[PDB]
Amino acid sequence: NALKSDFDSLRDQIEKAATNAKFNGVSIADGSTTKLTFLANSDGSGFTVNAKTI
Amino acid sequence: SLAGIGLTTTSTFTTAAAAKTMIGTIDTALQTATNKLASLGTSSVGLDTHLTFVG
Repeated sequence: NALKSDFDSLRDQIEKAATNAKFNGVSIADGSTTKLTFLANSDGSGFTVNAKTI
Repeated sequence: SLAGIGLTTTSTFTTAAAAKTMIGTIDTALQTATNKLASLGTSSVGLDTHLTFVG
């Protein structure tokens, strides 16, 4: 029972640590969106970074 | 003026996709505006030369 409760605590910890990792409201580790596109060229062409949910 | 260069007043971008085309619209606008100003400068030089000759 003690080992199970330790396991459960650690799982809840993983969840908290994962959902708090936002910068400026946008994040690539929670799983909110599928990809983020940044500017890479003075004409609008983008640099694509896929989302890696953890 | 805004109509002259094709900009179209009260023309914005409501989403993050209309900006991708607004980039090109502003590029074309800047090109044609600079061309028109170059033509104006040429005409001014012509006026100066002819004034000298008239003198």
